[PDB]
Amino acid sequence: KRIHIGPGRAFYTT
Repeated sequence: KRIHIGPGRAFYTT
């Protein structure tokens, strides 16, 4: 899995 949340960067991927 890989979850990433930056300045409005919805990079949520399970």
